[PDB]
Amino acid sequence: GFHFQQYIAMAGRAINPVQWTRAWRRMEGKSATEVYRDALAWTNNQFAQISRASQYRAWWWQNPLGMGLVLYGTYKAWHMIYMVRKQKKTAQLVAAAYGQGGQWLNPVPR
Amino acid sequence: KTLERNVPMKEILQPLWVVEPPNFLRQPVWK
Amino acid sequence: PSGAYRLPAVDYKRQLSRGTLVEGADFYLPTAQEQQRLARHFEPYSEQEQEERRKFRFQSISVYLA
Ligand SMILES: CCCCCCCCCCCCCCCCCC(=O)OC[C@H](COP(=O)([O-])OCC(O)COP(=O)([O-])OC[C@@H](COC(=O)CCCCCCCCCCCCCCCCC)OC(=O)CCCCCCCCCCCCCCCCC)OC(=O)CCCCCCCCCCCCCCCCC
Ligand SMILES: CCCCCCCCCCCCCCCCCC(=O)OC[C@H](COP(=O)([O-])OCC(O)COP(=O)([O-])OC[C@@H](COC(=O)CCCCCCCCCCCCCCCCC)OC(=O)CCCCCCCCCCCCCCCCC)OC(=O)CCCCCCCCCCCCCCCCC
Repeated sequence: GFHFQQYIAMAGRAINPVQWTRAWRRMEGKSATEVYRDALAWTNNQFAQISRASQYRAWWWQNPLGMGLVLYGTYKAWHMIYMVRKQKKTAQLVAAAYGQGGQWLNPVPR
Repeated sequence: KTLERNVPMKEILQPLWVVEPPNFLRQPVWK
Repeated sequence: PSGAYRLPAVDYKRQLSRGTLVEGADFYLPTAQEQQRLARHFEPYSEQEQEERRKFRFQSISVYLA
């Protein structure tokens, strides 16, 4: 893993509406195949930078588990930011519709 | 003559393809 | 029975006594073009075959995704 700060900056630019007009102008004379190939090439460049530079270089986060800890932290961040938020919303939904625990209720006795 | 063009690094260092893995058999999956 | 529809094989013990048994090649190579590849040494694959093989250096994550 690397360039997390650059990734945050990329997301900020993407959410900026001025950049939406800039992308609208850049999309003139452009194809979906070209866009897809560009994105795939970017991702490959990132992973190739990792595969090459891990052989000789160590980041500030280097640890006896290597990049495994960074990838676990990425996963945990994603989980807590997205999935637990969705769980909160689903909890409030179920509690308003059936009551707390309403989705695990037993069938009506016959 | 002097160099003035801004030379990018993609014209020099080409990255390997690692996103999709290699096929040492050189045959498709259905085959 | 007549013997026309008999079993089309001989037991492995009798083959072993005959000196006939072969054990190998769980796999096979159907075509002679494919059989003689490792013996040709100069054209294991024709040129057309070579360029056709060059299209499958990597798996297609795009096709997988689609
Ligand atoms: C709250 C933490 C828990 C999070 C929520 C719970 C989730 C748990 C799961 C954890 C999974 C973690 C994810 C791992 C994936 C890998 C991420 C990674 O390694 O790269 C991170 C990434 C660095 O990416 P990079 O590719 O390595 O680039 C490095 C640069 O070149 C720069 O080069 P450099 O050499 O100059 O510096 C390298 C690096 C060096 O980093 C370090 O070595 C650590 C710093 C000091 C040593 C001790 C660290 C722990 C205690 C002090 C720090 C407290 C914050 C905890 C930070 C967690 C990471 C240690 O510097 C930093 O990255 C800065 C990190 C510290 C940010 C401090 C912000 C202060 C505001 C928060 C208030 C104070 C804390 C409140 C109490 C919170 C208690 C939980 O750091 C960033 O977040 C980028 C910041 C960009 C500025 C954004 C605007 C300012 C906002 C600041 C907040 C930033 C977001 C994080 C929130 C933390 C504060 C709330
Ligand atoms: C919900 C599933 C529903 C079905 C049940 C599932 C049953 C199958 C299970 C398979 C499980 C395998 C595991 C996944 C494989 C991963 C690796 C891989 O596929 O390598 C890349 C590989 C790419 O191949 P490549 O080696 O790069 O070759 C590219 C060549 O350049 C391309 O050029 P070309 O010359 O080869 O030909 C171009 C083109 C077309 O071919 C041509 O050359 C032109 C001729 C095409 C015309 C005919 C089209 C074929 C038939 C019609 C198909 C569509 C509609 C049928 C409508 C019926 C009639 C109206 O090629 C193809 O269309 C490829 C054929 C795709 C067939 C799938 C591959 C065979 C796998 C064997 C599966 C076993 C099924 C049993 C067979 C049935 C009983 C005998 O991916 C695939 O192509 C296969 C797609 C995989 C299917 C998706 C299933 C999902 C997998 C889930 C895994 C994740 C698990 C956890 C889920 C939870 C996630 C959070």
